[PDB]
Amino acid sequence: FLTRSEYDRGVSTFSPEGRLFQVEYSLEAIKLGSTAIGIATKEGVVLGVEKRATSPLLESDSIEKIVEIDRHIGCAMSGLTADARSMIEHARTAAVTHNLYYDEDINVESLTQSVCDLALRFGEGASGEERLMSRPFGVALLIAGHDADDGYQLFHAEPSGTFYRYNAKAIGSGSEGAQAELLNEWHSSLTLKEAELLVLKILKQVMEEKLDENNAQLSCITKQDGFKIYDNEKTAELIKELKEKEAAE
Amino acid sequence: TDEFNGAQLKAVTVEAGMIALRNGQSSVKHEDFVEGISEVQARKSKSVSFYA
Amino acid sequence: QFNPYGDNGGTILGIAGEDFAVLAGDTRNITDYSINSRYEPKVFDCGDNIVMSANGFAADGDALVKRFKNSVKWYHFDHNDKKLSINSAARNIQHLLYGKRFFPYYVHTIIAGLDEDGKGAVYSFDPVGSYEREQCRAGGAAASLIMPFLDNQVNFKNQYEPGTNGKVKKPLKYLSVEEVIKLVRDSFTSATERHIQVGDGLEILIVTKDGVRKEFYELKRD
Amino acid sequence: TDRYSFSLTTFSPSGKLGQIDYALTAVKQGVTSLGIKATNGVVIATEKKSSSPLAMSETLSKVSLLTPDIGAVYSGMGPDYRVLVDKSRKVAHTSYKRIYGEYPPTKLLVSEVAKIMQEATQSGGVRPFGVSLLIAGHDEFNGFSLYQVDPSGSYFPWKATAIGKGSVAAKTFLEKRWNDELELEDAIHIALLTLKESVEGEFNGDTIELAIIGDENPDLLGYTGIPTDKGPRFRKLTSQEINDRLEAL
Amino acid sequence: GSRRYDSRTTIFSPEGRLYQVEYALESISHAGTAIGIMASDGIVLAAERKVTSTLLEQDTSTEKLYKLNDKIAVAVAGLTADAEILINTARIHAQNYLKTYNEDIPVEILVRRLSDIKQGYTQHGGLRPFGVSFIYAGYDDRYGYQLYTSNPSGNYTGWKAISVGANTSAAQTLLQMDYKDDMKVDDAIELALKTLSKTTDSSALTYDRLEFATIRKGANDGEVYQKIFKPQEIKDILVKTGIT
Amino acid sequence: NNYDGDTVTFSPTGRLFQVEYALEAIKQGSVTVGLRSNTHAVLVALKRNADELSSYQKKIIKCDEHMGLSLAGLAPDARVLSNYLRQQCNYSSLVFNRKLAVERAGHLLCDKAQKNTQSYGGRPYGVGLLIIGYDKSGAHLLEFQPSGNVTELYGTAIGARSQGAKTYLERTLDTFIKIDGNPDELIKAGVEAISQSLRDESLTVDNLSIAIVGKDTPFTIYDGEAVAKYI
Amino acid sequence: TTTLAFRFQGGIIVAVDSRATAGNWVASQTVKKVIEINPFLLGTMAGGAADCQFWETWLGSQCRLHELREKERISVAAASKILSNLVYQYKGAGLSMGTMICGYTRKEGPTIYYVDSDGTRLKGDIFCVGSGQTFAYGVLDSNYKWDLSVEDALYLGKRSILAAAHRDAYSGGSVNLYHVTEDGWIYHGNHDVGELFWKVKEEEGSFNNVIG
Amino acid sequence: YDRALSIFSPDGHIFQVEYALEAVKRGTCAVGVKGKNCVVLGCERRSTLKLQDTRITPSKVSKIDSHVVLSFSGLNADSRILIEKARVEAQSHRLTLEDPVTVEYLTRYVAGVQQRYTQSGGVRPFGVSTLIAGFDPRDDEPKLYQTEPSGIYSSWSAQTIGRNSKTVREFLEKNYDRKEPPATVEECVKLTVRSLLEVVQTGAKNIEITVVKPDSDIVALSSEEINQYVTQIEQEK
Amino acid sequence: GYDLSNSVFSPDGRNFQVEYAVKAVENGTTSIGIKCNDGVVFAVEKLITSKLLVPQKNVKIQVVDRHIGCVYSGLIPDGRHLVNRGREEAASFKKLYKTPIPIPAFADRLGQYVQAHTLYNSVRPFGVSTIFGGVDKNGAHLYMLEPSGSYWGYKGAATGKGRQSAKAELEKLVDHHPEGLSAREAVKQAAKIIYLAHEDNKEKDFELEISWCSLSETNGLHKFVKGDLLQEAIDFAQKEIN
Repeated sequence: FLTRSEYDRGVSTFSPEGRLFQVEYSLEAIKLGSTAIGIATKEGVVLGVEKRATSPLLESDSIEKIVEIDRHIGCAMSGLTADARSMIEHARTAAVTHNLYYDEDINVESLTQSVCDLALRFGEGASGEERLMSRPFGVALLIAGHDADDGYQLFHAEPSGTFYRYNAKAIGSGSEGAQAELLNEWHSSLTLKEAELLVLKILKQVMEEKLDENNAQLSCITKQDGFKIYDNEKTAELIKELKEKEAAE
Repeated sequence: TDEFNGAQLKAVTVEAGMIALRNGQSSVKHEDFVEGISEVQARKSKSVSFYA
Repeated sequence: QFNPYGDNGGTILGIAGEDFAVLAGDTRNITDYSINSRYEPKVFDCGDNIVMSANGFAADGDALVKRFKNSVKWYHFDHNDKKLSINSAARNIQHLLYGKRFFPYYVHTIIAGLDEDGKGAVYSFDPVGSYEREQCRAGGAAASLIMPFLDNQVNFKNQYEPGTNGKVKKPLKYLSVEEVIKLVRDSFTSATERHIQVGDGLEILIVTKDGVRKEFYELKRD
Repeated sequence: TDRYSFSLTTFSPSGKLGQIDYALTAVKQGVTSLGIKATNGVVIATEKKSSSPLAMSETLSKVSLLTPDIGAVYSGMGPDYRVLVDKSRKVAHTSYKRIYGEYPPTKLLVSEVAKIMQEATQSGGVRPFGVSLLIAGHDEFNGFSLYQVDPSGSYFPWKATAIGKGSVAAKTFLEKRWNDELELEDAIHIALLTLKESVEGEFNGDTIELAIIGDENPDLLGYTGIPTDKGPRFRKLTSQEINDRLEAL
Repeated sequence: GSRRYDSRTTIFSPEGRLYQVEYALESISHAGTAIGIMASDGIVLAAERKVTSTLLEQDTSTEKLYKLNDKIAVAVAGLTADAEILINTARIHAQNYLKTYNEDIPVEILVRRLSDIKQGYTQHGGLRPFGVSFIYAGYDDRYGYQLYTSNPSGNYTGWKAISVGANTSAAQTLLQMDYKDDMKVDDAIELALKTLSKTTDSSALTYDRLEFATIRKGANDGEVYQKIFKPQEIKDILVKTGIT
Repeated sequence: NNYDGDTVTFSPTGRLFQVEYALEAIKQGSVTVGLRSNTHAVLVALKRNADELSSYQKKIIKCDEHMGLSLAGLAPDARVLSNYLRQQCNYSSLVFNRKLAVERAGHLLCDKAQKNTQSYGGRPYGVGLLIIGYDKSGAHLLEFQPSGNVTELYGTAIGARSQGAKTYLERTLDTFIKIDGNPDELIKAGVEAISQSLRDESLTVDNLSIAIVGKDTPFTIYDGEAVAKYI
Repeated sequence: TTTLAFRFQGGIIVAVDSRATAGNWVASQTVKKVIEINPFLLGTMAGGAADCQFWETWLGSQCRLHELREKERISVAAASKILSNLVYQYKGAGLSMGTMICGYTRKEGPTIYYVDSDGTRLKGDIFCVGSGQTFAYGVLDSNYKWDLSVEDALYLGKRSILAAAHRDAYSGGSVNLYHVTEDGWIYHGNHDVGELFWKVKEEEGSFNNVIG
Repeated sequence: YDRALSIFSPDGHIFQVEYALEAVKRGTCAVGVKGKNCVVLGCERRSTLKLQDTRITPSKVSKIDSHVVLSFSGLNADSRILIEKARVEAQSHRLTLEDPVTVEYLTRYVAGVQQRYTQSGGVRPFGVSTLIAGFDPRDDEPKLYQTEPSGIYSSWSAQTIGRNSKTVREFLEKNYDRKEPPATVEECVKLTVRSLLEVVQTGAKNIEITVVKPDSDIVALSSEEINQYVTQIEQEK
Repeated sequence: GYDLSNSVFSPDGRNFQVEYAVKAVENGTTSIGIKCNDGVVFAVEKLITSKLLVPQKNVKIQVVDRHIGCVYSGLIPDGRHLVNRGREEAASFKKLYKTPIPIPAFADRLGQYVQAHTLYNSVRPFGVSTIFGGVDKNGAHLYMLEPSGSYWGYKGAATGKGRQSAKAELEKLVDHHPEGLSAREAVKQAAKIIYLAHEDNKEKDFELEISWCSLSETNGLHKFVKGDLLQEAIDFAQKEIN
């Protein structure tokens, strides 16, 4: 608190930086995000989130940060999750709009681009779109998906209004520790149960409890089965078979 | 070098014979003055850009 | 006193095949009994192997050519050069039609192209809104002349194998690109003599996976 | 744009509202006016002032007519009085001479004008009008009535009061000079005598403006041949009538 | 420009608290006292004027006391301008209720409606509050006599004895010792008078400085007579109780 | 802050500092170079990846089948301006049945920045665009600044290390004007032009983005194993 | 034109025609008067072809947006009364609308609703809407037993439409059968109505009046 | 007015959400504990002040439908705007979709309500935190939710909010079990009374208890009742 | 603070904002207006920034209607808004009264627009000086409009950096010709003092643009001087300064 900020009186004002300060702050709310890891392969995309237990009296199997947009696109929220309550409705609306107008499964990139056009609409009234926001959203998404035109794609959507297609990305607090390991362990010659087990490897390192299915949740998007949320019984098996092969060392 | 002031330019010429010393020479190559452009300026890079 | 719907005539005709599709139309424009022009395309290409023709009231029929090709633009832009399919295209046309229904379009619209299997595909729109896939479908003022003859020759409706007398049903024969050129010509020969609002010219556009080809045949001068 | 819709009047940390505390001081930096309420009539009297002596004073009015039974007189600001007299009349016609087809009672007129002050206390882009008004008038059912509306938007009925800069001294003089029955003839001599202790200026009818809500005058009726209505009960006293009374003090 | 000079007075403090609400509450103990005391047979409303002068006319004045409808009257304490507004808002609401159901409003409903109005001004729009406190005396059949105070935040609680305005703490202590659950109206009148005699912010306490009003079951056939007294009827009942 | 944090103010100097601030959008920007000859335009934009697992985010937007714009600066700002150019481009096709005049569209753009620099709570845009196209008067290169200055040039740059490109273009100015009918050369001159403006960032077959427009060739963006022919 | 649906033990048989006329001229004889509201709701098309088709596409749009938000499949009574509030709006802005939304869920059972163009919404076990709903009723109500088996029930969907087709001017084209289960509708294809004629003519012994 | 009352902070927050949470801390304390077939919301009322009419004044538990109760802590004045929105949504659900609301749908609505007044301009958040509890219709699972002024919603097994909630929360780890609720309605009520007697103290007249059983039965237990339940706990302790 | 905006006032009669707008116009290039007997002749010094430019392909003289030349200095983008506005206002008047707008009428309109931008908190007064004129049927007129919304009639006006050189030389021209001079003869005069106004600006190189509206050459339209006529002007001036 009380760190020098020369300008920040407007909600868009400059700044000898060459870029707005408010957008920068929005990205500094994703380092307080509960860690979401996502490994994209060419056989599928795995979205893992730590549900986050706060209490033993909190039911942590009822609360989850896997959110369905549609059957062919899944999404994961990390950051300030109240802000994602408004956008995730919008995105689900959007998809449906496309199915009404064109009767077609929407591109993952297109869908990503739409909540970015939403993300940029902070202001006191300016440009083509009427501002209805006044403070920028402080939440980042990992829109995964599968289309039959460009395959499996996975995008990191920013509160900035920018989208970078990744081949695997973890965001949240333990982001710094995750991305060291992704750089070495990722490749394009992976298979689905070696990726799945990679999500739980990296989840293990940014875990602030210990790893069990009462504070961790896996979910996939598969071409022929769609978006499927993995239940806890199934989740358990894989976590134990990690623990079998880590005891072969 | 574009828009380098005379103190920075004094500071490339010196910085070249640092690089020379570290390779371990006794003569200062023309490829050293180029790498003193990067190592010593006035600013450390173009900062972090996330969309600039 | 003003009434903004006339008729400008013309006739259109859609035939789906097995790797081709044919959307033809005449090039006669009229208003009542005076000939405006002998030459006037109504069957426009619109990109990506979709050919459209909106026949009936000409002005309306130019209005929905306007907006349709505008959508071709905005789709490719905000999907970064995505090829728009027959299935997708159909449903867009229907939204523009329906949204004006308290000043409606007063045309009979047809599209044709290929689908994703590499077979013909023909959908046809009614004036207000909705549409249904067809396999043969004429529209326009000489619609009811071309249509029963073409079901008698494409689908062989109510015909039988010969010498059995209604015991055996005549099997449905395959459709060549060469053969369906002939039907259009023969039909539009019959149209001319018996109906006064088809004439001058016949323009067949044949659409394949290979490209769009135009082919022009004369009709009678009256 | 504009974004002045935030209140510019706010509570003060010490309590009381600063802007209305400022406005009241301003009333005692003005001209002096007083009103005495008699049994059978009401008098208001005030000083006429101008920048230079070569300015007129017959083209200026500080006793103004709201209705034919109700006059107003001010102390405070000239510009701020002028606009509110017009608004006083506009609301008296639109909400009572259209809906009851006659003029409003004095209490009812008071209250209307108190709302207009009130929205000059509430909301942005307003600061209080800096006047105090007397509204003396007559209605039939409560007889003669004298009011005071203040910068704050409350009203008070009084039996005799003064406003302006010579106010503290003037109400002390009128305390001994008030009587339980005072006649309108007698009152006229009183108000002049009080405002003579309060005004140094050359004392003629041309500098002292006198108005009475005395009794009805069927000659200011403007028509004859109707015996049912009666004329204005207000009657503005021009220079000649005051000159006789100058000599009788 | 405009955003620069914007007050921003409708934001929370570090305490979670609204400075302008407190500032409003601070300023009403600068206005006169208004007291309500609920008897079992009626309700006494007793207000001490915040002005008095021998040159004042304080005889047509009903400058603390208002009828909202013939069954629910209020005692007002605070900035009178803001208060006048709500008073005609309330009349408009009463008559609305009466238009649509053809039945008089219960006291529960009208107190909730005024309170929501206040709530809006402190909640948003960058405005300052309406700094008023109302003591509602009313009769309805559904819950009987009901006595109520509301504050500028826009929150209400029912009371059997209450005091607002000047010396709130003081009047409360007194009320608690000399209350009894069931009284006659007279005993209440007496008590109403007695509390104001010990809390008066000038030594003397007089009829012309009392506005005083009741609602009495001395109307036969289970009706309620709203009476706002004339100051010459106040003068006699003040000599009765032996104050003067 | 004296007069620095407010787009409505002035300024004893007579500038304002808010405009200068927006000109740092160019400075932190990634280099892009445009050069035109007389038969062909070329924009050569240096894309930028975030990291290795990441792709590169394109820096050239097809505005039309004869017009394109490339950003330098902030990515959200660029997306606002690209939509607008397109709407006014389709308006001219619809209404006047006409390819959009390049010279005119530069003034439409100008006035959109101007009205966010007039009114309080607005912003100056932090993107400068290079807009090439081929119309009925031939090849064109428009240069857009945050201030709203529109200039037509033979060949220009904006970005970080824009100076180093611009001294290159002063040499090779008289070369590129005189090659015409051979689109291939002008591309080669653009690969070399941005090589000078590198910080040892190299040029890969998914970092370098070429787009051209001709007499006879519509607006096209090359990337993939298309680019490798020029690399 | 005729669209009928009757509940039975197994779910609902919907059975509809495919001739959609304009004037005395017959437009198309291959029209599908089934509208997939989703895989677990089937909507009929009767009244104006344009009006009815469109708004039930968008009803499918809101069906998927009830479904995500509740994380629970839209109930048959919720869909119906959406569609109902919409058409009350344009009640005397001149539009038509006659659909039966026909569905089977696990916690409400098979339930038909008949939503009108006035915004009338009537529940019931049998409805028939169309220009051949008088011809349809008679035969359908004679041959009714609530306890029925699937094979028999399938045959009833044909037999009532057939009767309707024979006398009605605008009925014919082709018929289609669907059998709604809880798990979804399963489609049973296309039977020409004139080839169907000769089969049941033999089998029953019906249509004595038709010569031959 | 369209000017912000929400100014983004460099900390990764908004100031006004942190200020709004304190405001909730200073509010009266609510406990929620769900049985196997009941819900129980106990709430502290300050009845410490004397000559308070308690008959006519609404409890700090409000029914919003015939089977969904909402209790609250923080700004009492502010709360009433939420209660008026929520009652309105409950009817709208019957109108357009038919059946009564589910506890989840209503909780989500509340979540989006408090959320809105964060993200919009011209408005400050509400510093009010709700405990929403109840039954879904056709069902008999107690479902106990908590919404908080951050516009974040949660399910909970048991929760407490308000003043000195931490003291009760530690008690609830240790005397309520995640695995087993107390199975009689009566024992569940006494577990919550026993919890309330930590911070509330000062006699049994500042304790109020609303018990809800499925099939749309919301009844609130009077003081007399409480008196007997409290005395039992007293003697056994 | 009271030295920061336009809606402020200060007890010196200064309103510091507006005065600061002249300082913007003072960074501009020289622009002159020569009032002749037959019309008006504008010329503007156009800086050639780099040899990378495409030459004679930027016009700093923009037409409003078909008969009112407009050339402005100060902030180039800001000026383009003011001209667009006076093209709206010209078009509104042309419709409503079916004649081409008088120049004292065009004056009223523009005048009002910039004056407007000193009375609100949320706007900035534009920092441009315009010079506009032409021929209408009451004769030729010329006006210069200050960023303060001040203007007057003018037999010669200027603004820009080299308003110092230009002004003294305009005195010279009304004392050369106090009975006026021809619009043809004045092409050569606009070349001469634009060239002299680049000795306060000799750190660069420049291109001269000349345009005229005169009754007797162009039939009362706002046209550009171009081709061989334009190079005769360039040569004339070039030889005097050498």
